Amino acid sequence: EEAELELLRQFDLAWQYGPCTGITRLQRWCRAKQMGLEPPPEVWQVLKTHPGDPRFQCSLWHLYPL
Amino acid sequence: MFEARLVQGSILKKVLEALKDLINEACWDISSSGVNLQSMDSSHVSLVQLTLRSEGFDTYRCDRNLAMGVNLTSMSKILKCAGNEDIITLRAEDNADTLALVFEAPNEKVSDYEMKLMDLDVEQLGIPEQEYSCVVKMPSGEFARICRDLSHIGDAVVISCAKDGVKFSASGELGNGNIKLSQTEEEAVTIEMNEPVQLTFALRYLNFFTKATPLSSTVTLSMSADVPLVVEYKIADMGHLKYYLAPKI
Amino acid sequence: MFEARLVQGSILKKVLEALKDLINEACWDISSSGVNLQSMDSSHVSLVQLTLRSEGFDTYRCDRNLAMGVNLTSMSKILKCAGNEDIITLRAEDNADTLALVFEAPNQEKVSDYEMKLMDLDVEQLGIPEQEYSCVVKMPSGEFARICRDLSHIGDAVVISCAKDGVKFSASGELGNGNIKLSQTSEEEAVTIEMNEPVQLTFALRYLNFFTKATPLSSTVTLSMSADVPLVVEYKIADMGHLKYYLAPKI
Amino acid sequence: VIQICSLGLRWGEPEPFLRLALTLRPCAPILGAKVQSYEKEEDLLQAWSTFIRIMDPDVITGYNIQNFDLPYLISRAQTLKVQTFPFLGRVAGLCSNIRDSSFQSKQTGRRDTKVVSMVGRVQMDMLQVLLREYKLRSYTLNAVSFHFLGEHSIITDLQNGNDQTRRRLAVYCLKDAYLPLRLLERLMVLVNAVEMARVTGVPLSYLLSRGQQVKVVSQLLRQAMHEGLLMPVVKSEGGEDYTGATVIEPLKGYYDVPIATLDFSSLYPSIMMAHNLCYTTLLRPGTAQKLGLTEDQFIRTPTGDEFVKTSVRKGLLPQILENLLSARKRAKAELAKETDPLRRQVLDGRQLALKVSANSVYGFTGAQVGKLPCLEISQSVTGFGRQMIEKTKQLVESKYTVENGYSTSAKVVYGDTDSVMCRFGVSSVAEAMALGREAADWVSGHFPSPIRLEFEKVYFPYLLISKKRYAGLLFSSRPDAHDRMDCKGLEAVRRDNCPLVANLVTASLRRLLIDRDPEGAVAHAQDVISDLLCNRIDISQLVITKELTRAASDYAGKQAHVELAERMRKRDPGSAPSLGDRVPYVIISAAKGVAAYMKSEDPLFVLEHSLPIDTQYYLEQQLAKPLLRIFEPILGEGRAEAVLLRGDHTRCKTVLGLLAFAKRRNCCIGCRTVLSHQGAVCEFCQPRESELYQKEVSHLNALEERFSRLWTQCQRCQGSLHEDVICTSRDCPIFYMRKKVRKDLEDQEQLLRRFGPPGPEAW
DNA sequence: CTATGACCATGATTACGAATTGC
DNA sequence: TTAAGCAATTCGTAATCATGGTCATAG
Ligand SMILES: Cc1cn([C@H]2C[C@H](O)[C@@H](COP(=O)(O)OP(=O)(O)OP(=O)(O)O)O2)c(=O)[nH]c1=O
Ligand code: SF4
Ligand SMILES: [Zn+2]
Repeated sequence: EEAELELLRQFDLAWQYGPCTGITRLQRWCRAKQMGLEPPPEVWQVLKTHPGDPRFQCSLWHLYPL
Repeated sequence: MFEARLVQGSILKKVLEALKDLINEACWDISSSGVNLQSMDSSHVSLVQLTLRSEGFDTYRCDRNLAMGVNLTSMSKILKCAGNEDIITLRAEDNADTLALVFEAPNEKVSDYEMKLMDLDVEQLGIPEQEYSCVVKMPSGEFARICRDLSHIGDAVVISCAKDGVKFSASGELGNGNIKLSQTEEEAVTIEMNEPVQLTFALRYLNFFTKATPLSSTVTLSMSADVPLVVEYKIADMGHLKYYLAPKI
Repeated sequence: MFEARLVQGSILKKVLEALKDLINEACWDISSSGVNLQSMDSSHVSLVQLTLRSEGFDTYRCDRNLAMGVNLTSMSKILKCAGNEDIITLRAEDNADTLALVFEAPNQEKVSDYEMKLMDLDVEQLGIPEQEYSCVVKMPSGEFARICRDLSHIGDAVVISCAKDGVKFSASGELGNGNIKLSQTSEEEAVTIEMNEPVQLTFALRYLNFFTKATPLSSTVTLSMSADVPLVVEYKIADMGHLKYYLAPKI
Repeated sequence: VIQICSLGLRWGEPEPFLRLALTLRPCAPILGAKVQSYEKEEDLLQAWSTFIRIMDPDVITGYNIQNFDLPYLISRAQTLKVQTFPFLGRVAGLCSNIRDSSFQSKQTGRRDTKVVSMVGRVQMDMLQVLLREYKLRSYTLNAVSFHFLGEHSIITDLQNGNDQTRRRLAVYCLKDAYLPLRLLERLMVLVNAVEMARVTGVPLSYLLSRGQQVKVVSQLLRQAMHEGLLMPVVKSEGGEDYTGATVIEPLKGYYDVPIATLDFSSLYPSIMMAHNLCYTTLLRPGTAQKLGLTEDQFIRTPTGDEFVKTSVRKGLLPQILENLLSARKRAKAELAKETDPLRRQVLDGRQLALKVSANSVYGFTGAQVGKLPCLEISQSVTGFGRQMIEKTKQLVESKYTVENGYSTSAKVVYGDTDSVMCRFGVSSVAEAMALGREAADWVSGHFPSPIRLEFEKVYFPYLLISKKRYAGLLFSSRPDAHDRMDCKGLEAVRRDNCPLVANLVTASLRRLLIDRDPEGAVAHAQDVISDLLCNRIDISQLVITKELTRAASDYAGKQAHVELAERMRKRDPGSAPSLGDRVPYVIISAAKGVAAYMKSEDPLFVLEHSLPIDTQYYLEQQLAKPLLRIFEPILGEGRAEAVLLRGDHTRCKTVLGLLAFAKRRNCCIGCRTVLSHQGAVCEFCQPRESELYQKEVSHLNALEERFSRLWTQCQRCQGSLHEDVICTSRDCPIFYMRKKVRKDLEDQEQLLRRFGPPGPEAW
């Protein structure tokens, strides 16, 4: 923790995985894996050792009335 | 077609003066089980729940489940054109949006009014039944004076239910004070306790809740952990009237 | 440690109801003689002397010559929260600058325990003269209030003529002149105009309305006047002591 | 400070020549601009100071650079210990400093600004130019860019990310830094500033700091050296007021026969010109005596003074006024040959400025707190004004009458201190125009020169409500049929109200004056009130704005906007309204009826926290009384009952801590009877179900069509079709109108799942 | 157990300041 | 040391004044 919260914030702004501020984080991870762009096997291995926490399993701007 | 007839119009006038300040619009759910109502206040803080059971109306007739939309100010103005001894009948169609009220004096004078209803798009809410753990049954006059007397000091009040009795405290810029009450027919204060309670509620809502004091002699206060305080009144072989208010955090 | 009780306690409600419209503050002098209050008015025309002996109380403990100050109208708003049959109890610590009021019930089931904070006071204090009052009148308080209020709807200030046979309450106004005459009546409803030498004086009728705020405060009202001196109206607080309102006269 | 972005041009060339952007992390290249990157902020501030020394610009502009940008840079350079930053000026050994200043007048109000010292260079913040010249509703860059052209915590994670995010941030910053240049060259700011400095004779820094006194002092001194006079110093605190202008009593109502308007042009400067009024020719009451020559040596005024004829002296204020009048005449002669509309209004702005200068010459005389007051002159001016307008009204109503061979005796309906609205009688616009031109040219021949009356318009029809409140339709020629409406004073040009009310007043006067159909007007006002009560009106139409003036007058009595401003937020005690700006608010519903200052809230706070709206406040306090102003004079008091009955057929249709403890009782779609079970239809109203499904799928169909038109408009206003939209612009109707249709669709989609599915889905 | 006016409570009228626009 | 003028209409808040519903106690 506090290092796992920057890896996800770095996965969320890389443009080669998609334009993602409307959906979940694991849905975008599996969308890129289907098309197989290059999802890395570390943004998966922190979404498995946690429960349904809203500060891991949510996009950066999931507040913010946009 | 709906038609009811009730001999004690005074009960109707007391219930309509319970609510004309807290609520401006309501929907009456007319059924074959009685006349039942739920509403929120205008401030979106408190809940009212009113039940007039079907038996206590001394001449009942309801064909089909209705829903009437009533502006409570115009109805409260109409029900003060009827003295305290009259006999009140309600007449409604199942195709119309206009209600008829006929007041029958117990002596040569009969009166009849027609009032236009309105269509409203409100949503109906309710309550679930759980066991509140502090159960107070107290005189209504003492509760009215206690709320009205603490009101001049400050605006919150803390209710403190302990073993032998309950204790109400309130503060403000001109100081603070409490009132005790202890276990010792209707002038008694019966106190059932399993877990002790201490909670805080604002006074403007309580001074709204104590407007319906002529409906009964005693009042029932129910408390539990972190739930909305319930204020309950009973109307004799007619039904009941409940207000609901949430605690401060 | 001051701790005092009063069973027929409606009198305190009654005095502070007739105190708060006059003045905004009071200099409460607690001595071993009891509870006293000398205080001027706000308009520099009048004065209140309240004396409450200890023998008019029930149960008493005074260990200090306390000299405190009360903001009156907030204390009256607190006194509005207790009935008249209810027992009034006061408690005071000579280091803790607060007043602890205890309202007991006659059925003892409702207990009240209120607290008002203190504020400092440097109030002026003058002594009344003692002299001969050429006219002392014993009157019913309700009739007196009725008469001066009946004069309030004519004009503003009253002229009084105090003599042997009758007494003459006259006034002018925007509708003209009027006057009512009284005489002695040959225990509470009895009147008496005890007189040596007849006089004429000017007084303010609005301050008579202010002074008749203590109408339910006694058996009889006493009206004491002489030449060019403060009128003292007296309400004898029954079995307790007395309240005297001084009004410096007009020119 | 993480990014600085700069644009530079030579004046006269239609594009810039320099485009630079300096960032603080490594970035990605932008076509058309240079990009440099640094790993520390000291290098960034040093690089900007060296660039600003080497390019050496004449003028520095921006938007809110005075009160935000330059003191932020100066304080940030002081904190990080960089010694060589604050030398931005032209003199080689001088450092710059922050200094407060205030300005106040009854014309622009009071404003408090900081200044930063730059010797040699000139500053033009475009915000201060807008706030001084223009009277608008919001003064944000988005609002004035829409009005003239047509358009913090997210940025901190666009900068802590990657370098294409930083490239997006730099393109945004460069568009921001480019907009005030376009506004400066499009609005003809600098050309008018240079012409103002050449006509008045004051420097170019005084037209951004001072008022209208230094210019008239300057022109009077420049005219005083040519005859050898010296100015005195009189100062007095304080004289009394004098009597201003007359207004003629109306004949109120609705007119449908044409009224022609005749007015005087440049009234007070021509009074001061053609009766030889000046400081330097004011005759004291004794110095006429004991000479007795009254005739053609002096004159007498209605207030009482005596003033010398022009055969002895020429005043100084006639000559200054004559120069200003010729400059404005040349500006109008240039304006009479434009075809573009925005260019036509900016030349109108130039001539408006020169007329304001000429009238402030007269207003200099009566200012008892000033530098040289002579209230005798002011009284003579307004006395001559009153005398001449009553002369106009007597003459116009007296000559053209039934006995004098004409058709109908005319009757004046209105006059306000420079104009006369005479009602002639004919209902043909050609004959009214002909007689009105004859009347203007006839009456003008009873005066000295340059006093002239002129025809200006014909109103047909006309609507007169009170003093300083009227409306009409505008005719310039006859075969030029009609131009527009005129709304003098009414509820459509003031800014103290809601957009909903001003829009309703404009649409009602449109349907009522152009098409002459009161039934569509009643149906329109009914639909507005019905859609108000049914809770389908956007919150853009509900926002009220008020100006936060000096704090002691707002100490004297409790207001709504002052209460909202002085109540800080928990989020930000560092961004709040200051003195001089505008506070926006809406009114929410509560039960504290003694105070409308206890129900006011920020629009963004009621957005994010979802508080309800007081529809009865907006119904009886905002809407109702302007409508009763407008709709009554065409009919009687059965018209008040007609609109209050239009309301009455439509008032009976209203839409609706403890809120979490819901039960969510279902209800019959046909007859609204709460009942156990989830089926949509009631057992008595079960047959009629195909019609009840038919009804409401044409509502889902129309919500679907509104979702798509809005959420793809943001993609075209943003620029890109492949990346996310981030624009929470509070001055755009687009924002928060795109937020509620998501919830309408969320609700209306779930109401139709009460009905089953129209088929399987797992086959 | 029942008249009478004194007492509390709620609504109609006036006054004045603030804001903004027309000449 | 610094600042162009007057006329008029509209709306909100607190204070002033009118009037009825309870009530409290003397008959
Ligand atoms: C607008 C305005 C008018 N006035 C006075 C002077 C003017 O002579 C008089 C007439 O007002 P305006 O008609 O507004 O101005 P104007 O007549 O001088 O010029 P034009 O007809 O070409 O538009 O009102 C002022 O003193 N100060 C002002 O700001
Ligand atoms: S909300 Fe959409 S349309 Fe409105 S300003 Fe923002 S991007 Fe443009
Ligand atoms: Zn049904």
